[PDB]
Amino acid sequence: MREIVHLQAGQCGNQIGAKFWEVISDEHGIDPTGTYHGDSDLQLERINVYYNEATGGKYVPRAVLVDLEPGTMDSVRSGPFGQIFRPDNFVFGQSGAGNNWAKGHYTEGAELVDSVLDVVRKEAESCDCLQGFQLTHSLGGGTGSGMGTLLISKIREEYPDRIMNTFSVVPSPKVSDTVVEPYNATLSVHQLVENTDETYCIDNEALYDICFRTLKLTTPTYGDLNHLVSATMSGVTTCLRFPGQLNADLRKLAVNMVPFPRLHFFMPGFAPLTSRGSQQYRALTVPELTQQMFDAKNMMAACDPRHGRYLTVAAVFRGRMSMKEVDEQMLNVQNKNSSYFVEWIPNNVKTAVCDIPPRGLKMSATFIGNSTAIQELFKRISEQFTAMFRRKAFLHWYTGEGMDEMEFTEAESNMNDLVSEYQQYQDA
Amino acid sequence: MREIVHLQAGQCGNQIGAKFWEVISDEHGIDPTGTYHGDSDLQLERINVYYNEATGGKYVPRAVLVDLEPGTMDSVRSGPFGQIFRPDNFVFGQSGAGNNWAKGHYTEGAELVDSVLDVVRKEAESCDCLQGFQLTHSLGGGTGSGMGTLLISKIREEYPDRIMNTFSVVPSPKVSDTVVEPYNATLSVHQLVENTDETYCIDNEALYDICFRTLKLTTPTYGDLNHLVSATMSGVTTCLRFPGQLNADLRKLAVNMVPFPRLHFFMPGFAPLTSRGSQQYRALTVPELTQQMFDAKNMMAACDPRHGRYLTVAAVFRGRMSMKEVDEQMLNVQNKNSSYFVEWIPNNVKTAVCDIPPRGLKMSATFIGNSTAIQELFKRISEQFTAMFRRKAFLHWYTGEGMDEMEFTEAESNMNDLVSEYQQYQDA
Amino acid sequence: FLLQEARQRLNSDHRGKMETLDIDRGCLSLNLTSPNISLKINPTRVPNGSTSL
Amino acid sequence: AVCATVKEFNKNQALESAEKKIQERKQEQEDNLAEISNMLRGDLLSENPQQAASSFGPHRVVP
Amino acid sequence: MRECISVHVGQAGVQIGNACWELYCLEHGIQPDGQMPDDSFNTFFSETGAGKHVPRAVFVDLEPTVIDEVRTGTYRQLFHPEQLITGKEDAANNYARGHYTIGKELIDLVLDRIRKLADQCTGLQGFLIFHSFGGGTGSGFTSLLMERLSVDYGKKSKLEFSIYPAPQVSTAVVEPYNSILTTHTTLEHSDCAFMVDNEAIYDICRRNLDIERPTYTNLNRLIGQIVSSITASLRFVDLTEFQTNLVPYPRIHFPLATYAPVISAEKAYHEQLSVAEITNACFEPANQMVKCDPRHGKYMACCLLYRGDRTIQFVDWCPTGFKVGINYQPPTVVPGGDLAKVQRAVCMLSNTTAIAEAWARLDHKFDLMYAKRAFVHWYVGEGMEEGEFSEAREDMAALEKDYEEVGM
Ligand SMILES: Nc1nc2c(ncn2[C@@H]2O[C@H](COP(=O)(O)OP(=O)(O)OP(=O)(O)O)[C@@H](O)[C@H]2O)c(=O)[nH]1
Ligand SMILES: Nc1nc2c(ncn2[C@@H]2O[C@H](COP(=O)(O)OP(=O)(O)O)[C@@H](O)[C@H]2O)c(=O)[nH]1
Ligand SMILES: Nc1nc2c(ncn2[C@@H]2O[C@H](COP(=O)(O)OP(=O)(O)O)[C@@H](O)[C@H]2O)c(=O)[nH]1
Ligand SMILES: [Mg+2]
Repeated sequence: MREIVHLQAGQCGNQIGAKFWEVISDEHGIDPTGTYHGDSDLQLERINVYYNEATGGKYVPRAVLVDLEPGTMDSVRSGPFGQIFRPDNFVFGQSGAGNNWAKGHYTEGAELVDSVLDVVRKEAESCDCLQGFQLTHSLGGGTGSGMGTLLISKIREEYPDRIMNTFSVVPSPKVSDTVVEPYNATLSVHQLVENTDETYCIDNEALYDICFRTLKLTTPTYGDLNHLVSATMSGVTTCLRFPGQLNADLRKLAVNMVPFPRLHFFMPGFAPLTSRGSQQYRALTVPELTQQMFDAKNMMAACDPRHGRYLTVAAVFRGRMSMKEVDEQMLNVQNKNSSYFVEWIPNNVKTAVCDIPPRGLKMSATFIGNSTAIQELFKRISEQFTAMFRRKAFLHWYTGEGMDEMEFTEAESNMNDLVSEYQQYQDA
Repeated sequence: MREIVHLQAGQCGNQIGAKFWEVISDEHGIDPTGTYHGDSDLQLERINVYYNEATGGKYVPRAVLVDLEPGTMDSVRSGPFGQIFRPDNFVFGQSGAGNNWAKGHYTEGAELVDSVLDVVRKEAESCDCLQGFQLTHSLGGGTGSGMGTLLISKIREEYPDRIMNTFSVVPSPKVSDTVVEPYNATLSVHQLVENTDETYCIDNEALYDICFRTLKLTTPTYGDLNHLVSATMSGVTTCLRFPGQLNADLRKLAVNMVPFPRLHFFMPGFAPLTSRGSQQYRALTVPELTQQMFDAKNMMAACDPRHGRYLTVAAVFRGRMSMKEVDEQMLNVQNKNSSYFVEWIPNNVKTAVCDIPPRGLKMSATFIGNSTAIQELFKRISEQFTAMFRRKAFLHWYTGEGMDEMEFTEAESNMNDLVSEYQQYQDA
Repeated sequence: FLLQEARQRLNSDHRGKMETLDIDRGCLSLNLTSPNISLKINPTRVPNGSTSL
Repeated sequence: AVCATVKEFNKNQALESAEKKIQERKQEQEDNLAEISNMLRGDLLSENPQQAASSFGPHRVVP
Repeated sequence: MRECISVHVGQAGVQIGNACWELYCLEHGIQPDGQMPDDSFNTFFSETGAGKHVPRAVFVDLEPTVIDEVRTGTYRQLFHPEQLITGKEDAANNYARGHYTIGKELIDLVLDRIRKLADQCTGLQGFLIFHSFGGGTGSGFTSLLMERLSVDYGKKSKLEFSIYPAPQVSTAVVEPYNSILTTHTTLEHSDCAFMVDNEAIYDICRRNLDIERPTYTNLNRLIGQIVSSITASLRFVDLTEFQTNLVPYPRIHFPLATYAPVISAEKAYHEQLSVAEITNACFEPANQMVKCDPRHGKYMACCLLYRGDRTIQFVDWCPTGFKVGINYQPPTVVPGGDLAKVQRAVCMLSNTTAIAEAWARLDHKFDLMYAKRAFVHWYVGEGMEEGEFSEAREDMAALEKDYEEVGM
């Protein structure tokens, strides 16, 4: 009875969601038709957090799949799990955003939000007590960033006391594949600071780094980077569905890592990620989960936490483990490091223990760390936004949609001050 | 309870320390795949000194292999016992040191030093109570000695209360397979002075005298020399792994033999080394172990203690044997000789008895001695450094890497005082 | 090759079941007048290798 | 006598607690084997190309 | 006619009450179905005319997923189905949510079921409230419960068993704000609050018993043993004489707890457990249940509950400081539990001056956060004014000077 509505936009948000739902359905014993084929009773007990019961024992997800072109709605529909989605929930337009923010926010996406808000008002009335929403989108595109941050601004005026997570794929300076990347990324970080409650930052050059040096994959596709993200996406909602010795809502994680209302950009991590050659060497205990969780080779964002203080830290464990050993390793990582942790917060790490491990593992964990090393992520964008805009490199696409030049000036000082806001706790 | 984190550096450092692990694993009954197949419980009760636990009853060593070229990190993996190591602990660069001490200290080995202090801290902060590290390296190469002193210079500062033992292979007096040897060894012995608790001195020429004259082999090899080093490495650290009638840790030998903090260069040896043919005549008693520790032909350094004085002497006995008959022989050699012992220490010998013998032997013995005849080693390195450095021979291969000429001039005068330090404990 | 490996394991399982059938039949065959009743060293103890039902 | 039977009960309880500890350690090793066997059989680490097969037909693939 | 209504608020309360009620079922003949296969159960159980025995407890939470396990567990048939009260959304480590916004949806239901339970009992001693300082519901709804129980149930005894926050380990960031804002509003509304923290019980389960890596159940069982030793003289002293003999001044109601033999069955064979041994082991600082030390303070009162068969320095004004009670039933072993079977035990409840360092550390950490105004927007936006931080801090300043003043 704490339901979660999934919202997913763009090609990036529809190919993450095709793999996230492929992970949850294994976790609850749902085949690609929709019938429960499982071997427990805990799986059927709280399936209503994500699944809507149909007639005949079928379960369909509570997801809305939006896009501005019809090309990515067919590869989703032709995957292994593409026949569980309710066919009305696909909302797709017939002219793309074209890597343009303004068409996504003013011209094409503005004629589509009123045909999406009808859909999400249908899955917000099937819930006896709705917990909150979720968006997966890419900040480097045109319909993940224009329409996606247009939906959040229209959701948050209609359900203003709920929880609105995002899973942002922030652009990387090295792995980049669009010339006009920093215009959309600057004008969307301005749109996330005053309309989300939590925002996990993901860079694609940090998921390639994990798939090259830890899992040692030969050719990681996007299907192996969507599996890395989707293991954290179900690691933060895992006490809403399975019991434990010390639970954690999504609201309880909002309380403990947001000390001030504009500081909610995190960096996720997932603990037992290992190769296939190093599988018989690994010893499978709780101190090995804690050593890898805090590793700076392991964060899903491309910024190093050795360059700043840790404001607050989370940990969401799974499995059957000991509450002494869980609680003595958070104290242990906190007393050696005197100046990696902020001084006016005496205890920084919040722990929770669920009791049911992922399908095929003994135990697992998850990390949601709030750092003042996240403000270097917004300065590589702000050194490339101002290199182009000082000569007006590409503006005639953007101006000719009803958009003014002054929005490129108010979205400079509104991100130049968040860097200074994270800076004032970097040093007292 | 008393852990040792093994380090090893270079082609010399890995071909020594891959045979040492085959020695230890058959001292504890570990098969080539890693599992335990033994017929005692003294083989297993103190195995946590060296072996991390893995899953399924499998034990992996606490060793970190550093190198600067990937060719000698595949002969190690393809040996007999090469599959027991965790594959992450293999560290290798892509471009060699090139027998250049500057290239491994300043240029190539200053970016690899940051990538191995992640490995050595994951293995140091996973111990219940860390006793102290090790090193195995050579002062003639580039990655054993350039980077290999950069490690000790760095992890003395982070861990200044623990033990830092080293097993140097300092350059040989007669045989010399590198022209640019004396710039390597002169610039490295200054870094050994300040940052090291104990240092042994092993000459590869004096390993060749044993394996021909005494052991009487037709063909010696660099496995019959790496068996002699590893049979001394095991003797110093066997009262940590096996019970005795009198114990001796790694501290209790450094407490007794190092009076003044600049004087920690020792002279190993090993007593029962006998041939096939002469075995019928040899191998008799305990007076035939004190006869052959102290024989001046058996020293593992090519410097003779008849030239000077034993500051302090040590002996670690292995085998279940008489606490009287051990103590009567050390009284016997301390009293017959007068000018081989310093005047201001009247009990120069420390003794230890370990019960469980080496593999295949019924009794054995091990030696450490500390001499003011070890300062004839540095008067022969400095006769061939300032021979070359007077007319500035190979100077561009070091100055163009980022050094200067007065880093040379201090490093000779940081050896021409330790020579004249030992010359004042020569006569009171 | 896989069928050979499976036959190996089934043969070992059959071997174990016949030998404990022998032991159980002997234990039932003992009575109040056997000459091998001998008040042994330690009953009610469980050996080191002991699985459950 | 009452002290004798309390001490006998304590000794017996020590035997059952030790056997329970041995049993749970062996069950932990069994779960470790299931861990590593399922993770090696998993398609993410096996990289079998059959995951690119599509429900539309055997000629098209999933991008 | 000697009943005790138990109230279990929070996940800590429910998971402790599971172990307590298993022990209470097993001490008498009660099966987990509810049938016996004598009337001494009447202090804890009610006898329906259909043969069934129903406990006198109320389980409260704002989250359903820790009471649903009680509803689907082994003890499913024992509990009355509406003695277990659940909300929909929890308090989320927020004293304001647990006091003002969410707890007001459940306070009337809890008071209704408490009134229905208290009408059965002829002679009711008092209530027992099990809660944790750190959580949301156990810090907000518990304080709201005592505030709305003081005006409704007279001068009845209101005993509290609390999980006080441990000196160096905790499972939350926002814990000191809760741990001060609940003490400020339960200072005048309580009679006796025995405080045990999880860190000292971890130390005892590691040291006395040989359980390295324990979980919460090995702690809940020892808490259940202490509650049974407190209430055992009703079944086989009272609850009423505790508040007279432990609380001199009406703001210093914070005693401590100890159980004397907590030993394993492989070391109960090696030793005597005579009355002198267990009495000496009560007063040892390694065996206390709060990580503190009464050598560095002054004793004020002691109550010694025996069950079965110049270092200690007192204050100037209390020379005697001893209440002694004796019961005859030895403690009962549960299967699967870790303590031995013993003939004698002692539980000591001691009021001491050496708890001043706990309030000094709590005030230090509250100051460390609140001087830079961290986490305040959550507490302000949920129907709670900002100035309550200032009043709670100056009130606990008065409490520290009280602990110094009585000692001087
Ligand atoms: N001794 C003991 N302590 C427990 C147990 N369960 C939870 N705790 C304590 O509970 C504290 C965490 O707060 P909780 O009580 O779990 O949370 P809550 O009171 O339900 O508040 P909300 O989560 O907001 O609903 C931890 O500090 C633990 O010390 C238990 O079974 N035994
Ligand atoms: N991590 C991840 N990134 C993706 C995936 N698919 C696309 N992307 C990235 O998304 C960016 C393009 O975003 P896109 O969806 O095309 O935005 P749109 O044009 O507005 O739809 C590129 O940088 C891609 O690398 C995916 O499955 N996983
Ligand atoms: N004892 C021993 N000495 C060696 C071995 N290999 C090389 N050496 C000596 O070590 C010196 C060369 O150092 P090396 O390890 O080859 O250089 P590096 O690889 O850059 O560290 C020469 O003086 C060699 O004689 C070996 O296997 N055992
Ligand atoms: Mg709770």
